[PDB]
Amino acid sequence: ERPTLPIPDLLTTDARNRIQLTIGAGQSTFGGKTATTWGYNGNLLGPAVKLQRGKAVTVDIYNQLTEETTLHWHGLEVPGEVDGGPQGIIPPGGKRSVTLNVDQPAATCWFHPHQHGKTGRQVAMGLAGLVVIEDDEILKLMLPKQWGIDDVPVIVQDKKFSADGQIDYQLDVMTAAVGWFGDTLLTNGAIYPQHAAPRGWLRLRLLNGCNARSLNFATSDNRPLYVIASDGGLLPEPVKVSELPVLMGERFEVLVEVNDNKPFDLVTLPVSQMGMAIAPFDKPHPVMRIQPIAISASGALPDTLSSLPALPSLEGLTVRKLQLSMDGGANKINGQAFDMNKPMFAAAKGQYERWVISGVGDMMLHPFHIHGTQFRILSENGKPPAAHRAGWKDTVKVEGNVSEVLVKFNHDAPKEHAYMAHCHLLEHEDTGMMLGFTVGHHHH
Ligand SMILES: [Cu+2]
Ligand SMILES: [Cu+2]
Repeated sequence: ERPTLPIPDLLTTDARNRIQLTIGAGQSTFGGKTATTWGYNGNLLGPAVKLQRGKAVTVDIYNQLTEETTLHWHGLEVPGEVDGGPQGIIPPGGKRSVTLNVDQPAATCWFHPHQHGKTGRQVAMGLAGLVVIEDDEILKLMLPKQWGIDDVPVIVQDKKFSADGQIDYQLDVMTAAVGWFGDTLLTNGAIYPQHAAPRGWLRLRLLNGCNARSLNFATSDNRPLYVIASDGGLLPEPVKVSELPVLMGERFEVLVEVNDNKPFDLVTLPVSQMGMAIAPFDKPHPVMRIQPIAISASGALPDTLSSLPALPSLEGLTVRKLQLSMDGGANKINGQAFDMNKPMFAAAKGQYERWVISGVGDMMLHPFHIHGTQFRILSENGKPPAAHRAGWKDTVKVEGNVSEVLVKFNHDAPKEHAYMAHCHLLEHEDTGMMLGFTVGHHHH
């Protein structure tokens, strides 16, 4: 029998308003073969940290790895000080406590290491967790909300394992250029698991947690997916799609119908991306089996989900140009491999800016991620974004063309705890396709 889909623990504050995350190495089993793996509160992956908008919490982070790491909250609008980029080193055995004061809409964000030059490796070893942000608005909506029953996180990741069963990761020249990818697909750490889903609506919180592999979700019998949310939260209304491309580090929440008899698979369809159509990803590849069950179901598909603000006039907005490049081993932005002691520029706090990110000059896929914000895509690789990508995003496709995003940073980031903007193809990031920027002013 297929293993059941592991469900990350939905982790809330304790009585002292704290959350403990312990980073550790342990063992996992894949295809009957044990492997050393890393996890948060466990041997692999991590919990779903549940936060409420407007309610500050403290997170105590205990690094019990023998090596240093950082803990970055991907998609969270937080000050640079708690952003957990490459300057937020947690030494081995170290502890760091951060205050998260969430001030953004309900969304599924995530967290992962951001160690300079080792982000790819540390994610590959198993470290990743989720952040479930709720607010008053979403809780009014009657969406499926039984965690691990009809509201299910789906963290999809490939890994490359050596013949000894261990995770095989080396940042060699090939891996640096094309990315780290493998022939084994995991769904919350499990190979082709099954999920028992109540008849009615099933909500999947999809995260592409791969280092380098882009995905394209569909169902085996071509029943539609109704996209209800993107990286930064709810769409205004559901967007019905037959397939759903998801770039590295992107989240989408979809609703899918479950009718009593027919089990079906969520699958990923072959993508046009260097390395990624190699077997077994040359064909539609199962991600997980949905098995209908006859237990109580908590939700439906609302006709309207939220509001999206109108895009503002662009006149007078600061424009920033970011040129991605790959000059062999050296991956760069504006002709510079990432320099931790030199932020490329100082962004304004609380002001819309237009950032123009170009991948002209190479044909590789660069999902470009900007810390400290949820932005609106104005142009995605030469076209206005698709309906389901037109809301709140922290990632924009850059692939041989030019993208334009409308960003606003609500929180300070000084030069000592700067925000990152980078390609989220982790091997590019680690080999220099990243820049630091500050937001606001600062005086100590
Ligand atoms: Cu991030
Ligand atoms: Cu890239």
